[PDB]
Amino acid sequence: MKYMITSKGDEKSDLLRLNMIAGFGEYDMEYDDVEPEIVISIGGDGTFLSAFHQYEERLDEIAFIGIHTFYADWRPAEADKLVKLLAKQKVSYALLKTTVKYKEATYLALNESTVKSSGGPFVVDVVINDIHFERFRGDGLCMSTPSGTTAYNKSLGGALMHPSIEAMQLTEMASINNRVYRTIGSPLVFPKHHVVSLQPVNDKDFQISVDHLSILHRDVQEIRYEVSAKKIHFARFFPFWRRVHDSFIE
Amino acid sequence: MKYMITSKGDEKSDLLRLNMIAGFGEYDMEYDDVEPEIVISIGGDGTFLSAFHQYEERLDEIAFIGIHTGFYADWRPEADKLVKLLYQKVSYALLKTTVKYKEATYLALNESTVKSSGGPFVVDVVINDIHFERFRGDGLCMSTPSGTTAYNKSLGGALMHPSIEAMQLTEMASINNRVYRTIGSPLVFPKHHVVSLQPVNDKDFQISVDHLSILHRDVQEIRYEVSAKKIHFARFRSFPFWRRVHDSFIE
Amino acid sequence: MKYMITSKGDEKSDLLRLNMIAGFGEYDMEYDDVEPEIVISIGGDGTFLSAFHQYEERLDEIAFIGIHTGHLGFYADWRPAEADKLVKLLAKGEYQKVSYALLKTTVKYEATYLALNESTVKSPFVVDVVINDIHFERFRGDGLCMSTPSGTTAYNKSLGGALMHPSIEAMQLTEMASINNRVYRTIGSPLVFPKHHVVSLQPVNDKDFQISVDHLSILHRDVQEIRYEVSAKKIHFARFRSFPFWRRVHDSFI
Amino acid sequence: MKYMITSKGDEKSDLLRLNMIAGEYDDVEPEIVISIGGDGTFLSAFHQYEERLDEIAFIGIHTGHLGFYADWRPAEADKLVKLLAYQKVSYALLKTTVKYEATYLALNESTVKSSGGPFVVDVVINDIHFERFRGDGLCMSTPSGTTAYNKSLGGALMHPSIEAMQLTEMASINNRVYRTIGSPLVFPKHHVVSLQPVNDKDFQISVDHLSILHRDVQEIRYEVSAKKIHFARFRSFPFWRRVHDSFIEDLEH
Repeated sequence: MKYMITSKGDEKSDLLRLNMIAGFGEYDMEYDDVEPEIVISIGGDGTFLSAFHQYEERLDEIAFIGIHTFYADWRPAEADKLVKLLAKQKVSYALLKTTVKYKEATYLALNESTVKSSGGPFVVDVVINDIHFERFRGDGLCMSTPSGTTAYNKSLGGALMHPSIEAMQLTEMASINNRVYRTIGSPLVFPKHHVVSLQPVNDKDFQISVDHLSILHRDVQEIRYEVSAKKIHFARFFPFWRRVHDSFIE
Repeated sequence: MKYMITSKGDEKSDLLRLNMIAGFGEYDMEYDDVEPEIVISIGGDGTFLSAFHQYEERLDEIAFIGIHTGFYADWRPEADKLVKLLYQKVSYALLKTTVKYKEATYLALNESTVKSSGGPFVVDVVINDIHFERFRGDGLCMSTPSGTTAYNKSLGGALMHPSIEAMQLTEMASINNRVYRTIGSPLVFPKHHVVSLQPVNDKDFQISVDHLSILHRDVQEIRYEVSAKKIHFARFRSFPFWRRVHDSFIE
Repeated sequence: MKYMITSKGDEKSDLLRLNMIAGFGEYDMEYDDVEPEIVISIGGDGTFLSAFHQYEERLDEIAFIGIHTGHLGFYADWRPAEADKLVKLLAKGEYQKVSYALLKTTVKYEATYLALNESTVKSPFVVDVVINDIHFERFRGDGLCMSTPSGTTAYNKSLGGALMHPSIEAMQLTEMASINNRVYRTIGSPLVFPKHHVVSLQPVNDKDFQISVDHLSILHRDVQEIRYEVSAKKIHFARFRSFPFWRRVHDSFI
Repeated sequence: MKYMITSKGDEKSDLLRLNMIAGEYDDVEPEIVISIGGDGTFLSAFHQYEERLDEIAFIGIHTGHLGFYADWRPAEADKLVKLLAYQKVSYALLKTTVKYEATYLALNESTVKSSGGPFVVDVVINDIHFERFRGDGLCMSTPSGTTAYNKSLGGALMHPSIEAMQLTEMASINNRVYRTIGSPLVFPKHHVVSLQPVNDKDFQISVDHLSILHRDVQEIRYEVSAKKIHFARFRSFPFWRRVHDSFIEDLEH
């Protein structure tokens, strides 16, 4: 192997990183931060996203694994058998591309991307595959990956989607939905190659969040959403619906 | 080629049909009520659903086309050169419903729903043989992707582009108190996932498949999964789904 | 005063009924199921609804009391283990009357119904919704539900309605699965109406409707109009304590 | 009578303002306050005259799409100049107290959000804990405010003659840790809803168009105000028609 480990950086988390590196030392396993084929996240789903956002350019040859103190398969007490089996089953999840135009900037998301007004009222035209769909006025829009559907998407009333489905899901944040600004209400699930284009009507300043990161963009001409060609790969040793059950039902 | 046309039965639908067959008489095409290669539906989505359910056993070599006189009917009463046009075949996913007691199976193009016969509806929802929730409410709805714009939408479900191979489960008026608790959210499942509804007290259920509703007694299990079978559409032009949605709900 | 007791019919309730009757015998209390001044329901919110509907025509001359074994519900303040002191308190005639608003449903062909929780209408279901004689929306869907305030905690809640403090005099209209498209544009939101507002449902094509009033659902043929309004009549509760509606909400749902 | 006119400040409103004046002007003690523009303009005039709400009747003209406080069309300004030379209708208001004490009056609503990071609050009704809420925030609306942000959040529309307040959730988290009622809640007069911090004590508190950051808050208290707002009414335009015209269709315009 070539591998590496990220850690949340607290008390318990650093030790497992040291133990596992020491555990991998007994095997044909080489540590490297530059070209890992295996990335191990130790901490939480919040920790996993930083590991993902660190290796956006090597999503093509990396399988990720999470250790939890929805992306973490193992518990800390199972780390040692993880090292051995890992010394000895890849599944891919879809990702979301966000393009902002002003030189265009592009972002990749594992959970979602959201758009709000800079401070005034948020009003944009929603254009799907070059055809106008609605003129939205409200708090904002949230575009989610399938894996992201259990997060903010869920709070906005979106559908929970099995992460094997290649799609992106759009949810409204507080639409006014009156006869001037008539909107669909329902979440919309898009297949690959569909482009959702957000076009401003008056104000051009927007707070755009991509996973944890929120950035103010000035003088936006367009925000474009589509399912990415890139995918994230997990090393698997996965009952999505039971995890849903354990997290929400109880 | 061998074909047939259905009509809702009002004035214009029956009239436009004969206009179409007479036009089909000018070409190498044979009318045939038992073994069509092409089925033309004249009326509305309800008429379309009936046409689909009339030919459920020959879905693999039928291309469907719908004309609407007032989401499945792309064509307007442009009909005659459509005859002249009569090209690519397009496929939509379908929903398999199996009820166990001799088990019965049904195919849906829009959705299947389950309600109690009378009184409280309570069911255990088992996903891939693992218990997920105990649902209490009015009922549950399992929708195809093309069915997502129909009853599913009114229940708060997501609208899905119909090329996505999935099924979507929505709740009807869930009761959410101190020890009935459900996910609330709509759930979208891929192929090969099986959702099993298993009775808790009552065993009689009103089961909906598209426009048909049937009472079943002594139900052991209701099983939902995406069907291996698909329905094929005859497509001639650009009519995109999202514009159809905009046309139906936004305008 | 004159009183009566209904029982859900299980042995524990019938026995509690017999003991209370004997307990009222030590006081100036007369049992009478025909002209009671006090109606005591033993069982559940369902038992209470039947007690309510048994005496709809004497609501101005009754104070109601509910006794429930475990989960109190929203209409029962008393647990059976407190029956003794309730006999004592009720015999003395402390208590104060608190009133809840009710819902009048009028069906025209004309029949009228009183609801304590809600009335619903079902069929294809298509109706014109007319508020205070002005057209408001043309609805297509599964049906409509109009609830009282005390009814907001039941079916109304399951349809997305707001929970309302039962001291507020209103009725609330919720949609059941509106299609809400360009042919049938509807408000979506629950609507809360004061007294003297009239909501009229007028058919457009089919004229037969399944109409529910609390439990009871009746098939009405050839309906010309369904009218909803806050009733002039109220249901009165005999209350001995400060009735904490939000704590019951918490205990039933949280 | 003593009067004055506010304007949104654009072309048509400023001119219509000057034009109506041509048709005693007094900025300090008006008996009639006229708002020209939109509901946002109406809100500014209301908050401009909070200390004389008992001796003012408000009236609004809408310069664009129909509003809920600005009922009058610009083409009627003249029938209004003639009309004004009427009776009062009063709507309930919402009192917000922030304790660390600052108090606010709202005509539409007050919302509470976290400044940054997770919004978690204990919700206390009439001195008794009711729920622990986690989400984006909470909104408490007046009756007339139910047609504004409240509606977008799934709240009920309430006829504004009902004396109440309505609490809605903004993007609630409902999992194994945090369970909330979900449903909107409508409270009568004299009920107090207290939002109490759990960890963070910094909150974005909005009152109508104003949004305010408070550091180290101890408590946010909501109750229906004893104060009322009075609209000068000359003709029949019912609330449900305003609702219909704004959200359903407006066939005649």
